[PDB]
Amino acid sequence: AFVHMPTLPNLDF
Amino acid sequence: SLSIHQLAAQGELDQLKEHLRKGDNLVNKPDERGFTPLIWASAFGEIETVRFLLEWGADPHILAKERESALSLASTGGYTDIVGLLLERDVDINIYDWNGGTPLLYAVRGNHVKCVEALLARGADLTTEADSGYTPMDLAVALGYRKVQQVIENHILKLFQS
Repeated sequence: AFVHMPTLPNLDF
Repeated sequence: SLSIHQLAAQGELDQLKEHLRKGDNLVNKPDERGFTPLIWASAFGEIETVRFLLEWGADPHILAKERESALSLASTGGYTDIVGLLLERDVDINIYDWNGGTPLLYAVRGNHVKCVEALLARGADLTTEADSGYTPMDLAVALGYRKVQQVIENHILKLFQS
């Protein structure tokens, strides 16, 4: 198993 | 093999303990991006790993190379229990990063109503704007997240009452 850091969210909508 | 950062990210607590027993003051060791094991565990919602790392000596205030924090990654994921554990350590609830927001703007953007409720209850500042000038309530309104807006409105009315 190897996991990836989640991104901070995109404030655009 | 796994790095201490992957072991923390994956909740591999018995291995993480071994790594820290064998190493010299590794708990706050940053990876290539500035992430500590605590930020990794925080970003994955790994509650008892965060507790253990705080107990061992981890510093919850540390910022990564683009100002990413344990609290903003926990808030992004809606991991309310981690937000609690970090705010018992009086981390900056309004920490701002170059992505453009704060833990409360991130919990709003993700429609994470329980995390929004917890951050408000902990005294998160509703006037702290995004890079775009939007406040958290502006964002809830613009996104149409009606429950998130309701719990913001409920908090706002308590702020002015003794």
